[PDB]
Amino acid sequence: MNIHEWQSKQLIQKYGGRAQSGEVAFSPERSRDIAKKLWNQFPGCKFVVKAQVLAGGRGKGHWEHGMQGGVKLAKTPEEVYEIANEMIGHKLITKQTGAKGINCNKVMVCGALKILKEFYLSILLDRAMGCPVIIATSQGGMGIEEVAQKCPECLFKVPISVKNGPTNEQLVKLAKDLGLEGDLVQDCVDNVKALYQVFDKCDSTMVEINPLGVIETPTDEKVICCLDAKIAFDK
Amino acid sequence: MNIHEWQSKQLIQKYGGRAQSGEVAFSPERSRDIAKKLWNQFPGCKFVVKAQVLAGGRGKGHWEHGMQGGVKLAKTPEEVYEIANEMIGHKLITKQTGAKGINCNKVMVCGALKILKEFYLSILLDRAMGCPVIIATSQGGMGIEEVAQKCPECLFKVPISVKNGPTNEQLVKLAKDLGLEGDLVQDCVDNVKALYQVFDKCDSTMVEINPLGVIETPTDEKVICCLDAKIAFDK
Ligand SMILES: Nc1ncnc2c1ncn2[C@@H]1O[C@H](COP(=O)(O)OP(=O)(O)O)[C@@H](O)[C@H]1O
Ligand SMILES: Nc1ncnc2c1ncn2[C@@H]1O[C@H](COP(=O)(O)OP(=O)(O)O)[C@@H](O)[C@H]1O
Ligand SMILES: [Cl-]
Ligand SMILES: [Mg+2]
Ligand SMILES: [Mg+2]
Ligand SMILES: [Mg+2]
Repeated sequence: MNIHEWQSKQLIQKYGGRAQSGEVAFSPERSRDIAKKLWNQFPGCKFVVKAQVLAGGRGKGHWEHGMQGGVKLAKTPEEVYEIANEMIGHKLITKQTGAKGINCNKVMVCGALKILKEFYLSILLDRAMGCPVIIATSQGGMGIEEVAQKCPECLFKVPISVKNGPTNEQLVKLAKDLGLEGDLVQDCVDNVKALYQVFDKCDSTMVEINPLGVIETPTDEKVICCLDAKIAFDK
Repeated sequence: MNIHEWQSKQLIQKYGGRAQSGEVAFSPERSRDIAKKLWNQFPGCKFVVKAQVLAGGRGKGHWEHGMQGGVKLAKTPEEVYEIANEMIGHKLITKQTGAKGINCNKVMVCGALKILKEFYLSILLDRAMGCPVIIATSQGGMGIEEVAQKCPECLFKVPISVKNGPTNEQLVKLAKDLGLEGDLVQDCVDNVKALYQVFDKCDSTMVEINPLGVIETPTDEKVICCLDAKIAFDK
């Protein structure tokens, strides 16, 4: 099974990772109120409304009633209301769902972020190798399998000691292989450590961050942040 | 009498003005919770903790026990806790208070903003003219009275028709006299209109925005925002 994005991000935050969990809403009225209250802190900010469904490919999916996209930018709380009203109580159709679509009864309302870089990072049990592995790449061709077949050099696989877990040396090297320098190296190290603790201590079969981002804070500091999150379990 | 900053800013927002009302906290532990929850929306952002006291000169004031400043930057929720712990339940000393200081039992927790320009703008009851007047300047010499005496030409005065309120022509010119262009012109017009409706509909004796700011949103859009606010009434 999988848990929803906002819950996965909350779990990551509990273990010390930086992730935009936003706030969940079960009505367009609530979504509007969330956005309106956020304008008390960052007046004029834009918003993103993300359908919370147990399926991927939301950004490029489309709703049964016509609207395009499960991840949509909004300029105002009223636009947040309108967008959320087309998601909540309706059926989203993506690549992963097929024509059958998937029901949505809730969204995440978050602030729109300035994104400088997007990475893919996942942690799973690699049966072939017999150990957990951290997989990551800086390519933006979406499909992780697509990049793997068109550019094997683009994918970094880090085998993890089943017993001791990741070592600082492994994570520092991965951070530099992804092109990070300066404070972002240790920032990425700390975030991947948190992600591995989620994977390990929560008995997950996969922790997948697509994308793991370099973002700018409202005062332009560059930090690592999970922009999407999917955590799977065996039940 | 006067009301607190956050109450004045909430009033401005009710009438359509853009103002950072933040969120008020009546205890240090609540101040921490507010900052921590804000990292769900703008992960990595810095914070500002503003003592809510009925006195000016907070920025340069100092607390009875040593801490400097009634408006303080903080990097983390725990720093917000530490700062709020020295403000809530303690005595702040500013120019306006004298050595007797003033008690503080609550703070505003705000997101740290990127501030590009700071203006002064006030709306007063002018008895010599028998009508309200808007006074504004782009100078940063703190003392409005100081700037007024050393550079009267730096101050722009706009008499207001009580029957019609500020006109688009008056406000467009004021916005350009303050150095604004592009979308900020209309932005400033709409905000000053709201400020006048506050002044008029709430029967205020003074609405003073020091500073009225040009800020950047988290995605770098330039918008007008009230960064401080003082609204006076007669008992
Ligand atoms: N807060 C945000 N601000 C701006 N863009 C965002 C934000 N969160 C996500 N995005 C963008 O939206 C895209 C799609 O969202 P995502 O969470 O990856 O869902 P999915 O994989 O189902 O399409 C991301 O690849 C990212 O580029
Ligand atoms: N959210 C914020 N981020 C950064 N600077 C801020 C923020 N809010 C206010 N400031 C700055 O703090 C200074 C002092 O705050 P202010 O509200 O004017 O208090 P006071 O005038 O009573 O000292 C202002 O000149 C303004 O530029
Ligand atoms: Cl963190
Ligand atoms: Mg994704
Ligand atoms: Mg001030
Ligand atoms: Mg910026």
